[PDB]
Amino acid sequence: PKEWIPRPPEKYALSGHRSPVTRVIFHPVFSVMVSASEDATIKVWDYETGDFERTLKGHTDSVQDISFDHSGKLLASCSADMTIKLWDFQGFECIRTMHGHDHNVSSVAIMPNGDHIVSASRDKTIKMWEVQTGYCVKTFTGHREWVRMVRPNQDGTLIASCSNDQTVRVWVVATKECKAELREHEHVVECISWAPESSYSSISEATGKPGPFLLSGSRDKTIKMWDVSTGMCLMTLVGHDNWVRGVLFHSGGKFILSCADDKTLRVWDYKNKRCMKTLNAHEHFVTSLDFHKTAPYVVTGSVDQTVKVWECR
Repeated sequence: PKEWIPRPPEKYALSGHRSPVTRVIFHPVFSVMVSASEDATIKVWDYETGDFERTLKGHTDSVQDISFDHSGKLLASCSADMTIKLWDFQGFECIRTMHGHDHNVSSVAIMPNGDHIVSASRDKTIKMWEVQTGYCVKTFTGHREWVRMVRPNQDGTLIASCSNDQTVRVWVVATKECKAELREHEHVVECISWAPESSYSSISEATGKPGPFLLSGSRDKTIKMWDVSTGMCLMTLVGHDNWVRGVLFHSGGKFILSCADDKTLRVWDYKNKRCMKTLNAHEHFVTSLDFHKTAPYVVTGSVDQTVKVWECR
């Protein structure tokens, strides 16, 4: 389970979206994954059987991001319609629509404890929302441009964000203080991902409580690994031929996976600071990926309007 990597050809290529797929995520428990699209819909699929299950309709523009709560009974989505929606993922109904952003909401995440949602917008702000009320309880200001992605760390004490202002910021959720401003990308930063604890010994081996550690992917075509405790870039992974769109760690901690506008899914052996495998994943940009925590599956989404399921071995 700590060594398996995606292998071509894809197990499934799933069609049905009428516009680019913007985001793909696995359910935390069920054999389903969820896609968001510029067609203003969210679709649910079984990644074991390839069966289409249902469409969640209600956004009036592009759905940009999606996030499950711990329980898997709530799904948050966000949209170019400038709203966040909370969905009952049992009854498949919109519970509430949250208003407050003044432009495109590019990113959403339900915080780990499940009591709050964090969002990031082209309006240059990050907002915190109460799940129960939909009330905006916090606005994090300081990015100089469009905030493209926001992600909490494992216990929800920190959020990381990235921006058209060419920076990654780390914020303390409780105080709103900016812990780190990471500036080494000289281009728009598209994506970020926190390192899991399973990676810490491998990151120690590669460099020779630690961290925490963060990945960023940029229009400069590189992935950077950061030590949030020192503000230092530990390594830069070179190999993508176009803008990096998604990054994450293998749940086993020993590999990084990424996807990009070069139509590839890549597996990085980061101890060797090298690209170990390139998959020709899609006929157009790969906008998004997810890695199942325990099952041998990766999912990708693309401008080619498909969701692909990759078996890992």
